Amino acid sequence: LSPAEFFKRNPELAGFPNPARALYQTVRELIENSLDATDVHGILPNIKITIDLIDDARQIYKVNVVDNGIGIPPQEVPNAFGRVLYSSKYVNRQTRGMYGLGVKAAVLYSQMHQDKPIEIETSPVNSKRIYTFKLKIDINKNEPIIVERGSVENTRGFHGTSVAISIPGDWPKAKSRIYEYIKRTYIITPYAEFIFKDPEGNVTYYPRLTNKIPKPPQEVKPHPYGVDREEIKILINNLKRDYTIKEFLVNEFQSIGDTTADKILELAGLKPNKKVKNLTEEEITRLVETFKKYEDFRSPSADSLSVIGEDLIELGLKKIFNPDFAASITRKPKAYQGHPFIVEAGVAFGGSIPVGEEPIVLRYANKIPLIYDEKSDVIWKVVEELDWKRYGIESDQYQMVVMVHLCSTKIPYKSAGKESIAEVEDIEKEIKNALMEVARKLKQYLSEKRKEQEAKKKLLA
Ligand SMILES: C[C@@H]1C[C@H]2O[C@@H]2/C=C\C=C\C(=O)Cc2c(Cl)c(O)cc(O)c2C(=O)O1
Ligand SMILES: [Mg+2]
Repeated sequence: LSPAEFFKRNPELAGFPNPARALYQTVRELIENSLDATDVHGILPNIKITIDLIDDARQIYKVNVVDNGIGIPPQEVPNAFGRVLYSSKYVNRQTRGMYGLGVKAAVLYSQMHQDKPIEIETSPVNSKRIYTFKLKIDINKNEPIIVERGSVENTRGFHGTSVAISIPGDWPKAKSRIYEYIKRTYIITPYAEFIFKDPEGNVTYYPRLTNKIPKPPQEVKPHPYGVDREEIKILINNLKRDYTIKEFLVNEFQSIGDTTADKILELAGLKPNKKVKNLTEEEITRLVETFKKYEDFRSPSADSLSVIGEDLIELGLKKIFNPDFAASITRKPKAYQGHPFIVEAGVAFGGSIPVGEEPIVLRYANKIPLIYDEKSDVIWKVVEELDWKRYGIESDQYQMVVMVHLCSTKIPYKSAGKESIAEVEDIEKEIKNALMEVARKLKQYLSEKRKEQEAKKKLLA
């Protein structure tokens, strides 16, 4: 089965189990693409989200997201929305989203269940025109249908993209989590500005708090430990030139210089000067084996990642929660299974945060909030296992928010269609190390606060 056909038969595994989640997920995919279109490219995100109930009896909603990002070259638009790829591309740059189909899952669901086309308007940086489309995915042929295509004259300095998708939804069911999704995005994106207008006509405004944008992720070449047979054939098939196996190793991968390639070639039983387009199955097998076994690669480069940053984590926590204290940490990068990863953690304490018997726990993966399935997440487990009395929290009731961000070019999820990060040992170890680091900052704060109260009580009239 193709991913498109696997989606159609198993949409509950892809974040579309029912209309309430479809509505939520569509909003997510559009917001995530709008952010990747803006901040990855040095642009402060100015994003408008509207949701309208367009057919009351059938509970059809139109979701419209508008951004100021870099736009889509018109020639790429039909395949971007209307052609599901036959396999996921190897990830070489950090991007927002759990789901391989991205917006294409919203488009499929739209075309499966109702009759309006998708509406797209886009203007690439410096374009003299805005390109407009009404589009469908052919649900049988997995190909775009262009219903309407046109353009209008652009205005000074305008660039970006508008997408509207009509779909079955359930606003009353989805409402609180859509709001929470947006809030939690805003917390770690205080340089974005959002406007959200809901189906009931409520308007929420999330103003820009800063103009500081974190360093973007950069494309890297794949790390040898991350690739299997199929991925190597893909790399071979994609070559524009007639590289030798040696040239292939040195130029298509991370961490293979001249000497390393030589050693790899020797261990693999390959001729350096054989043309790599001629690699046989047996030869690929030995190469992959040699890759898995080789002990002398540098770690996967973290150049492909982008953190939120301690400064922004703290600013977001403080502005949203108005706590008495906030702290954060951005850890040094680690790696696993051929991909780099970074953990960040944050804590906000006291002030306007509600009293509870447990912390408010915020989970992020590649800068997207995880919303469902929180009790099965490795992040939830770590926070729950930590003994807060060791870090200065004395009462059974307290006001605390804890956040953890994992970013990687390969986030491990427990189950398709669930929003929980898997309990991978090396990732759990690092999340725990991060949390402890921030918790020590909190312990210091509480110890200083307590000494100060004691001093006033005992020494001041
Ligand atoms: C090509 C550009 C910039 C890329 O960074 C964006 C990441 C993913 C985008 C995938 C798309 O299919 C086009 C797109 C969509 Cl669907 C959207 O909802 C909002 C957008 O702003 C863009 C866009 O302009 O995409
Ligand atoms: Mg995405």
